[PDB]
Amino acid sequence: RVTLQEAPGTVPPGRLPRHREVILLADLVDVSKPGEEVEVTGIYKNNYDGNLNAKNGFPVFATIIEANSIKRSWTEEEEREFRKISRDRGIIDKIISSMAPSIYGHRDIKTAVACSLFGGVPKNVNGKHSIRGDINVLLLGDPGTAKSQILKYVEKTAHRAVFATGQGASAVGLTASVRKDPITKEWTLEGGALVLADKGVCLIDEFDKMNDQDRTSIHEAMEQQSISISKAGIVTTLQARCSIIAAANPNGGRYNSTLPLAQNVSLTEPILSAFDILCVVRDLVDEEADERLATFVVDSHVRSHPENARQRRLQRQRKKEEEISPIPQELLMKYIHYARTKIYPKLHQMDMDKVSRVYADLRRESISTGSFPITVRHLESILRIAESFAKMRLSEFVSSYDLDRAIKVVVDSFVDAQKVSVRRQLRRSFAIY
Amino acid sequence: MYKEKMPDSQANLMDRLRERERRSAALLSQRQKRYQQFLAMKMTQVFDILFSLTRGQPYTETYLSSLIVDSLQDSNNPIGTKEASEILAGLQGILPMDISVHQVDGGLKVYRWNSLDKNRFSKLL
Amino acid sequence: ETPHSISLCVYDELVDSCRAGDRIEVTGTFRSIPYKTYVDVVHVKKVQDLAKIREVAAREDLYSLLARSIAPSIYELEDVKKGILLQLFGGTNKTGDINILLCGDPSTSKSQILQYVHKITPRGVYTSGKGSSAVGLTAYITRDVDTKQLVLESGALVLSDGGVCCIDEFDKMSDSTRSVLHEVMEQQTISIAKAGIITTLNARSSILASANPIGSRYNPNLPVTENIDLPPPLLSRFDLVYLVLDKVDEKNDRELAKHLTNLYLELPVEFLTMYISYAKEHIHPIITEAAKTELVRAYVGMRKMGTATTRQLES
Amino acid sequence: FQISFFNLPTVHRIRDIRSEKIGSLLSISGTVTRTSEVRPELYKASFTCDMCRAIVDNVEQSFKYTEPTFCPNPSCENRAFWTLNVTRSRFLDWQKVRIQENANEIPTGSMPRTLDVILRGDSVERAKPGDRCKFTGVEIVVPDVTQLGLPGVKPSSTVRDLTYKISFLACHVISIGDQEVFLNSLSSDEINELKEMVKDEHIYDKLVRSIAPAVFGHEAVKKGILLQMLGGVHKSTVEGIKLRGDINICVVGDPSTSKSQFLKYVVGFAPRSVYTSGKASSAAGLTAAVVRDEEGGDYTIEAGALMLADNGICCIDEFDKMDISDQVAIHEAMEQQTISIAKAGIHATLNARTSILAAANPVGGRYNRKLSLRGNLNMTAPIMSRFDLFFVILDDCNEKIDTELASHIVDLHMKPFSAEQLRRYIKYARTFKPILTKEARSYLVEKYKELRKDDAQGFSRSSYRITVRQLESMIRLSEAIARANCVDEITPSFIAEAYDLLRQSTVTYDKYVSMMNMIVRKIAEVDREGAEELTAVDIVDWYLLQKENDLGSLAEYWEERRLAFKVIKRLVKDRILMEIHKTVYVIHP
Amino acid sequence: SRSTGVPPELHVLLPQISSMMKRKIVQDDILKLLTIWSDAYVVELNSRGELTMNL
Ligand SMILES: Nc1ncnc2c1ncn2[C@@H]1O[C@H](COP(=O)(O)OP(=O)(O)O)[C@@H](O)[C@H]1O
Ligand SMILES: Nc1ncnc2c1ncn2[C@@H]1O[C@H](COP(=O)(O)OP(=O)(O)O)[C@@H](O)[C@H]1O
Ligand SMILES: Nc1ncnc2c1ncn2[C@@H]1O[C@H](COP(=O)(O)OP(=O)(O)O)[C@@H](O)[C@H]1O
Ligand SMILES: [Zn+2]
Repeated sequence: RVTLQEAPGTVPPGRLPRHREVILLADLVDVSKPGEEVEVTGIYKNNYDGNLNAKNGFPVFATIIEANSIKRSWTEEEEREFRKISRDRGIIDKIISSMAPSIYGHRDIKTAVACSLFGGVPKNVNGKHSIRGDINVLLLGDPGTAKSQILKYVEKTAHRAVFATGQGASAVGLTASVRKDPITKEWTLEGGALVLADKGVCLIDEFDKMNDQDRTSIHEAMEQQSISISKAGIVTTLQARCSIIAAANPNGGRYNSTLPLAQNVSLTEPILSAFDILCVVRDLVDEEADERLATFVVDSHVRSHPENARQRRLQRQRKKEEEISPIPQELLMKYIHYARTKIYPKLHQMDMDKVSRVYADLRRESISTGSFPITVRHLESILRIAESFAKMRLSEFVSSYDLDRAIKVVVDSFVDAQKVSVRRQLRRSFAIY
Repeated sequence: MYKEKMPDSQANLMDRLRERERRSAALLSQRQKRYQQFLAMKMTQVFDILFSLTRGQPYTETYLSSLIVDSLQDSNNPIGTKEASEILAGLQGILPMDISVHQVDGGLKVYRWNSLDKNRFSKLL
Repeated sequence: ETPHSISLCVYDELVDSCRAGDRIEVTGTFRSIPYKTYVDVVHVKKVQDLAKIREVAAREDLYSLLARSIAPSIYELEDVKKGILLQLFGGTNKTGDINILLCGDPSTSKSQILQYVHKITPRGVYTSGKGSSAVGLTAYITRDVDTKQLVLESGALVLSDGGVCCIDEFDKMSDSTRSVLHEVMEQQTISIAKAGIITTLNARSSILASANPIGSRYNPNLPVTENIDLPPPLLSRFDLVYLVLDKVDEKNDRELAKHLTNLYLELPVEFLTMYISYAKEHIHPIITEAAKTELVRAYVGMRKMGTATTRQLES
Repeated sequence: FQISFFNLPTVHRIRDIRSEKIGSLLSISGTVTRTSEVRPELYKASFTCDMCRAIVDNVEQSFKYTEPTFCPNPSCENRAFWTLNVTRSRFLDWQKVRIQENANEIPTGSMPRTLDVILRGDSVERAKPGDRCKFTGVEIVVPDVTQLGLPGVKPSSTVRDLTYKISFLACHVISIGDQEVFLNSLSSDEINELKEMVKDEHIYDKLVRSIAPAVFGHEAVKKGILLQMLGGVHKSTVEGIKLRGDINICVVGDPSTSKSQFLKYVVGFAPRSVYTSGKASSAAGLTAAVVRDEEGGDYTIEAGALMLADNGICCIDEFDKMDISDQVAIHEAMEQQTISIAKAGIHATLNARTSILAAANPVGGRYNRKLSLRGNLNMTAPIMSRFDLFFVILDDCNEKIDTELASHIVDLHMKPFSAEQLRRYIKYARTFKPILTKEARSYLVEKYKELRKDDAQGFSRSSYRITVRQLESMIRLSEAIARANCVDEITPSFIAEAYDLLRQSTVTYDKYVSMMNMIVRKIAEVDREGAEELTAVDIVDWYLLQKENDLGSLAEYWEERRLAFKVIKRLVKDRILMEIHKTVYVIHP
Repeated sequence: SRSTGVPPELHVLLPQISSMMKRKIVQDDILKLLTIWSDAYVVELNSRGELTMNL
């Protein structure tokens, strides 16, 4: 017996996710596991007659689906469009400039959002451990700067997005819960938010405000990509392969520019290491940036102001999408999905020198200046984002151009998180990168 | 956004304020006249409140007034408690045949409306 | 009735007459069915010595006699007598409560007066600092497990609605317990917002409080506000704060000694309560035009010496 | 096949649910507190005989599990034995809703009642927790066993017990909270009352004074409250981004400056408002509660303070007393207007379109004027930025102020628009959605630069009070200010008004300065344009011309004319306008 | 599955057809079938602005 729940990204506001009970018969058992997205064909009927009738006045029943067959998709006419754009000039710049069209600047975040949407390539060596392909982003900044609005844009554009908040969530509400079942009389387990976002993205707004017990579960979720629980006599493990985008605030509500990131937030260092991209946004006043930002915002509000007719409205909306973004949004949604599903770009050993030499050069400067030691996980992060950049072009092999941009993003984040005295020294040492 | 530099009427502006003074009371009177008509016409949609689901004479004016304000509270044009009193009392004046008012403890009681041809009386004003 | 309580049955047009927290006078029939004693309520109420009063009304030593009569076991303290008497008279609620704090060295008549007040006022409550909690003065509102209605299990500030609540060790009140006084003292309401419950109560009452000085004894070297452990927002609400100081002058010590020593060898309270109960029932004074100006000038002069918040003007 | 009535002229409160009305049609109003998941309910069943193969159809149940009493065929003698059919029978949707009495229904300080409503058919899922729904239907009695054990003689039938409790069966569900739609629902006379309240020159000034008319002074807050209750325009971005349109306000001041009076005014005036205070509030009670639901083995969301305050104003007193652990829960509703819940399997997002009006006191209980605005307050940047208006008010020993203050506070003990007239205005004004004019964008970026300049710290570039949220606030406040009048085009003037209110954080002072800004710009205009020179008398005559309509009578003319020269002399007294020798006035350096 | 003879709109039919064809079918494809046999289907337009076809 299995329950089917609405699609995470399609629930209308103000309603809990509708769900139904489904009846599975022999030879159709173990077809799916919790967190899977499946399509099932069956018969829709009422079957709770009997003991419920005399149990109470005005008795009620429930609707179930008798699973006859369950299943877990593109056309060439659509690929005629995807292949064309894939080889266009500046494909990576069109993608990044189309992330959050009505948000000014913050291009180091927009490139981080873009890479997290496409993701990398997971690997599982037999008889050894696996490697995750999901890209982890941490957004730390002063009040303002639209860190939360970014997570609201990721929610709508991504395929399967699960949104959470640090204080509004609980340890049970993330990992798993327990339900009774009279049919078999053993305890049954129902998954939380992390289980839903399997092969998807998990958004944790205000990541700092949750307690360490709630935060400990998130850490082991990104590391193991699975949920381990021993409650009510149930010991089992579920798949939790999800990408995380987190927004937070510094201590005191303002970022201390003269102290490292590891001393601006209560988030402990082992949890910080689980992120691939660490964006540190400052809000420092300057008439150069303020006139540009304000004139963008004052146009954003005058744009989004409310006020074959359907086709006319879609055409007008398309016109406004073009006016602020290079790529229409619904096409990009399809474009990202095809890249995620079809493209699995592979490495060339010709680029081994380009990767290893930069790493050794970056390691040499770590002991030279700065307190943050460069770790192998940084190199693991470089390959992942390198694969994601290749996945943007729909090319099956990693090119040298993708690696250069992949090196730029990781090095820039590592440099920008250092204190001011160390920050200026490292910017000159990595002017080439 | 500005106004006239030097109007030709310079000393006559004293007559201008005198003319405003001459009809200051008339404007306030029309404010009074209009506001009662706001209650004088609203009572048409009020005798349907009592006629529909009210069933005895022991209903007092305090209980009725709280009912009237709650029925029109959700509408686009809500009405206050003290306004409902002039509404409920307005009904008896135009309907002296089916509702009578008598006092106990200083409060008012409403006699059982025998609602009949309710709509015809409002047109005689 | 008392903290006991018994169940009542109500029928017909007597519904919509009682809500939780109300005070009722009941005339009904006592029943018993198997043991279950209850009242078939038959009615519900929710709301010669006149010349003798006049003979005292027009006398000349009226104020001194009333002030002296309240505490025959306590010497002098004329100003303390008047204000606490004025606490029992109260203001005049209109379409009123007066609160007093006693600050003084821990040997001067503080406890005895408060004991008298709650034993001379109807349904007064005696409270202390550590003897109460945040839900001690505040009624514990909860929701019924079978009828799902909102019910209240009474409280110190709810029991004494319209009466006087005596609080000893008012300084040693916990900060959480002290915090909820602000709404009670100024708005006479207790709003509670918890899981599933959102409602506000009424706790209209008068507060009589006694506070020991900071440390051991009053120190004139520190300012007055540093000898009181109350923040200004709370300290502004009290209508009267009495600084009771213990001197060493025999010209008043010996007279006090005689008053104490004359009491352990071998108007009355009935007149006093009859007097008080009459005044609260029939007397509704109205401030005159001439008396208006005095209130204005007194506050302006008091403000001009610059803690003269407007809470003292209504006092 | 179902029938649904609606549009009953009278709405009966929860306290009007009495047994004398069982079986009649009535309409009630009550805030929804819980909702249960829908289930199919047996409407018309069918059975097949056991002794023989006869079949019985059209077996109406009527609120109880009714089996057929006889086999219709005389060839069979079966009785009280039947087999329930699951195919020829018909089922219908059914849902239970727990509703609660509104705040405005019951007297202040009294407890609100509760009642359970039943929904069938298409009416299901139309009730959302926190909605101020209105139901239409009939009153029924259902079997009940909780009445046992109560005192009093219990009726019996013969033996069987027949206790009952009252429930409401609703056949229709509506949720109640654009100018042409709104205008079509009102008669001519409602228009005329509403039209005349708009078509007046000083309408903005009058509505500021009408807020809490018994409270003296604080014109800064009386402007703030009016704007918060009007609210702004909610916008959604094409890329899928939602723009908040509600205004948040905070007030801090002396323990004797009336601020709890304002909160008591709003909760007694706002159509949907909730009062709470400091330590008495909790995280679960404010936003929403996760609680075991009836009729099943699952959970449900029970509406918190904010959810009841949707499309309204939530008032909090003693905000600085609120614990940090529960101040956090307000954050998401203040900016995103949404509540995120992930606990016990209730993963959902709820509308939280609420405007917060908080009140608090300085850290030491008194404004220590020796320190700056930073030392006086314990609030931090994350929460301070979210308030479009942030007032700190002071009281000091001014002699004339106290005489006026004492005069008013005593008249209360001795004894321009009525409160009803405001609710007939705000409902109409809230339908307007202003649009920024092109030059207003140019002027807005000018002022945002100016505010960002002032808020800039002396050494570090980081600001503390003015952020990007405040730039939206300027539009959001300007929307509400324009929304108070009959224009959908934001003028530069309304940007200045929001600029003043956000930056602020004998002759009357206001009249003096108002005269100054009028005359000073007049001289600078003619000087920069090189017009002919004018004398002091001509300046006085010019100013009186500008305020022709504010003069109630020609008697007031002489007083204002006499008042004007005092303003001029004050400017010359401190050399604000230099005399050149009849004299000509030129701006001083 | 419809209690009435009103045909469903094309914007529902085409997605259902496209999955069966293992290939996306668009509006212009229907006009090809109509050209070959005029009386193949009824082509009355719905008042909602959506094309319909029926037996
Ligand atoms: N860099 C930016 N560019 C344009 N608008 C911004 C920017 N930062 C913030 N905003 C405005 O501020 C709002 C976002 O505020 P918020 O989500 O509360 O930020 P955070 O949650 O990171 O403090 C949006 O409505 C947006 O219009
Ligand atoms: N002015 C006074 N009149 C009468 N008795 C007094 C006076 N001052 C002190 N006393 C006596 O001193 C004792 C002090 O006790 P009490 O006032 O009850 O508590 P505390 O010792 O805390 O002040 C009392 O028993 C009282 O008899
Ligand atoms: N401008 C005013 N007009 C009238 N009354 C005032 C004014 N300012 C203060 N008051 C009086 O002072 C009291 C202020 O109490 P308040 O400051 O609300 O206490 P808290 O600081 O605990 O909320 C009110 O009861 C009010 O009657
Ligand atoms: Zn038979």
